[PDB]
Amino acid sequence: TVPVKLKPGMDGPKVKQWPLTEEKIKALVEICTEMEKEGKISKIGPENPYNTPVFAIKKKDSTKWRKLVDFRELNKRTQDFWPHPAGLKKKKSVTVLDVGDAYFSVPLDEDFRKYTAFTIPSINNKTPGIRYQYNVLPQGWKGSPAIFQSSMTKILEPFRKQNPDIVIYQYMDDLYVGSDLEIGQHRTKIEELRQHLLRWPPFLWMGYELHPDKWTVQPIVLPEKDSWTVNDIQKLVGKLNWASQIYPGIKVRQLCKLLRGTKALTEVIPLTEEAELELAENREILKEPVHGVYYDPSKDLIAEIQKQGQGQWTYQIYQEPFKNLKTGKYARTNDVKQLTEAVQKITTESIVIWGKTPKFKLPIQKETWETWWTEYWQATWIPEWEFVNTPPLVKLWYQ
Amino acid sequence: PIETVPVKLKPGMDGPKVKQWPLTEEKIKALVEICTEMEKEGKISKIGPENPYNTPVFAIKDSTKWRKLVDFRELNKRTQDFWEVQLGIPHPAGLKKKKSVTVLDVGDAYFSVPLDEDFRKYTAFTIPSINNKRYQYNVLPQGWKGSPAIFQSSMTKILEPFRKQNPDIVIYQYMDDLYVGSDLEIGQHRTKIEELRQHLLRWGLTTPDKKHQKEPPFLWMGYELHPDKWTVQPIVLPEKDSWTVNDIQKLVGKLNWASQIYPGIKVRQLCKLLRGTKALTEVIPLTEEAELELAENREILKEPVHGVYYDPSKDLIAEIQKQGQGQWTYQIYQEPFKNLKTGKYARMRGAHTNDVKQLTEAVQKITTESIVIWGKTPKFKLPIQKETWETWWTEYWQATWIPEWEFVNTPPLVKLWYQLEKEPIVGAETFYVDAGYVTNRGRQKVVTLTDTTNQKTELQAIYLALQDSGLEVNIVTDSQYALGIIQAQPDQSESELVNQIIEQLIKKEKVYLAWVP
Ligand SMILES: CCOc1ccnc(CCNC(=S)Nc2ccc(C)cn2)c1F
Repeated sequence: TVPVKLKPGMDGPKVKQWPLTEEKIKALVEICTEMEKEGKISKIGPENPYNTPVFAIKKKDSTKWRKLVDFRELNKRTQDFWPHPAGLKKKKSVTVLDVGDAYFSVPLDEDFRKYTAFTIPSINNKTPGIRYQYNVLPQGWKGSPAIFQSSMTKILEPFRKQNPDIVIYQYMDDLYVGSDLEIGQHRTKIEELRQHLLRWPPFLWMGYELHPDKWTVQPIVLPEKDSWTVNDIQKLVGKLNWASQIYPGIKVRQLCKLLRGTKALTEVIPLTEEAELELAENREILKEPVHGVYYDPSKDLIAEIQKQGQGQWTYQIYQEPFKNLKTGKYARTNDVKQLTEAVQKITTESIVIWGKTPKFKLPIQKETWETWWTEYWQATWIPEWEFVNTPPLVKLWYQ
Repeated sequence: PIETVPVKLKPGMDGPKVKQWPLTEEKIKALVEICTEMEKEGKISKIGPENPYNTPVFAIKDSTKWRKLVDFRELNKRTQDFWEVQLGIPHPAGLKKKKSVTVLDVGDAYFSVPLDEDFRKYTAFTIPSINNKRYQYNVLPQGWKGSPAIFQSSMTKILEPFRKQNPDIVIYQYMDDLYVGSDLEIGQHRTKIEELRQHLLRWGLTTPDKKHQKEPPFLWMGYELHPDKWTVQPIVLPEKDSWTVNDIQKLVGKLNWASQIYPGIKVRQLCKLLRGTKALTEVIPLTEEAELELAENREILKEPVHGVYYDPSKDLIAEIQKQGQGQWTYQIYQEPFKNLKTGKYARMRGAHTNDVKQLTEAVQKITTESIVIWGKTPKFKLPIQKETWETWWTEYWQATWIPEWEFVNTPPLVKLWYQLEKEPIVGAETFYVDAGYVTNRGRQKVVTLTDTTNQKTELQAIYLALQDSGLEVNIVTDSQYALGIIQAQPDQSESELVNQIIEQLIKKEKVYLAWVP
């Protein structure tokens, strides 16, 4: 076993376990009991004061429960280890695979075990709770894929040469398999991969392929109206003015003249010649993303989501305010289910594109998210997230 | 017998070296008797002067003899943290009913459990000799940081077995007590209780005999528990004409506790008495409404009400009612009107809100509470109609989700009092506000304000506009703040200004509000 260690000075996570439903608890008890019998994990004494929250989640189209451990805190404190194929995104179709189970064949550093302590909670506190710690590389821990890389490299050696036409990327417990073959000749190459891996892995995301060339970006778009009322224009100026921040070439001087004096909101205004040309020019400037926005690896990726209504959502991934790296839409469930699907989708994208998860800003009350997010979550990683209250104006300027 | 838990001192630190303070000869005598005794029972052991560690001891006096009290403050400060013992207690509504119930006191618990051999050296203490010219512990010492944790951890393994051969019996450990409940018939039950005691005994653990045990019903954390029902212990509402801030606070306190079962308890009036109070001992005269409240609480409190237990076979049903502005009451039952537990939610999240948000939030609070006690969410009965909810839902920017729920026609029904137009109104006057306004129809007003705040000035504008405008009115504002607040369609606020606006808003037939930079 490799002697993993925490970042200098840091101690182990002592993270509070969010309460669970009798339903998830049961699953987690069945699962863990099985993991115990196979020595994957072990019961622990009161001399271990660490703790990582655990959750049970449903495997999409599988009927079986999955144990999802939230090692976000541990990971942040796990020493760094000392690459991303910009080609993967270029591929036409990519299938994600859950190679998490590989880890179970590698013992974990004996002195690091205690930090992976986690707890299966109980109803109404009728009993202290089952406490356990990992003996092997645990799924979801930043350390596993690293300590297993070498072995994972060797095991991918053949397929890698037998099919240098498909790119294979690994991120945590997931394998990202990209290709340009045909959806039929592709699913076959993925399967051969599966059979291969079985030699020494469920599909994730519907078993389905993402299709990563179409990841479209999204412009700011101005209304296209027949007649323009004072209101319309006002709103138009407002939006433009905002976008004025990013794209400096935007002008409103000519539109604003149509709004001189205090007219009635519904009064239809004919746009002068000057104005009409200013609009169209503004329109041209908006058809493409502001130039000069580059991804900086040394900076965090932030994803911010807004609720639009009717099952429609908008998001923006950036590193510096206004400097957007990507923007999109997501449409239908129920508010939460959707937001969790959107999150999982935007994450996957970030992973495929920049090889890392973004920090989310979610428009929802913490207590509510904590309550149902695990009901629809299916990914094996867990992004970091904070909770917010989006302004009526920001949303009023997207989609 | 029972396995040892590895203990260690915090990183970098070393055992305690605290000099033993002066002990009278009479005490010095009392200890040597006590300790010499504990050396015979294996609990402690004389050591060689190689051990530079020491923790001060002192004797305390309900007979003529004394008892040894070891001060472990230092050791504790130097000893590693442990997995903290359970902080929370099971709420009765989360228990099932039971035929027999017994509580077993576990004497000298910590005294029967081994202490990590490598750690004992640190528990060294000294007993001064009176002659003018040292031990360590071999078990869990009283007053040591890690004893409540290791003791529990032990008893659990100790119980694990007897727990598997008796899946029908239910055991709950709380400190040094062992509450056991079952559905065996009286005889069999007491007999099992007897086996338990042996099992606990085989590990030197000793308990009280049937005659000296505690049996239902019994208090416990301010509750009054029976094998078939539960409630709260007798709450006495003082009778007097001179109340101090303290009394009022304590009462309010007692009143709150009671509402987890007594529905209808009210404290609004009592609690207004505390406004601007200058001293805990200040006497506040009871106003008429406070007196009316007190008396009403007295009534409710005179004839007790119990809660029934949880029957996992049936569903959990939750019903909520609006008992005043910002006040909600709820009850969770399984059999119609046979309460497991009730409660009231008064929490306001944010300075402004409407009944739809509050309700929803109370729902979330209730859902959370239920998952913790029963491990499932109840099916809700809400005084709100599907459409009303849905209408506010989509129009709100935040996301939320209410589990299974069904409209219950039980006034008052929650509704939205007004809805901002989705588009400007034709023929409705247009007001441009900035403290004053200007309309398209030429009218205008400007007022001066003393004692204000930029953003309050903003709401003021809008206010004026609403006042002087007709039944329909368009309003254009520069304030994104004012926009924000009104957009959220609040029906209740901390501020009176927002509250006046809301009133105005309710009277209109159509209001359109826009923002411009
Ligand atoms: C004083 C309450 O004691 C207990 C607290 C927590 N758990 C238990 C064991 C399980 N008991 C159950 S599920 N039911 C139950 C019913 C009535 C009474 C008076 C005590 N316990 C207890 F007996």
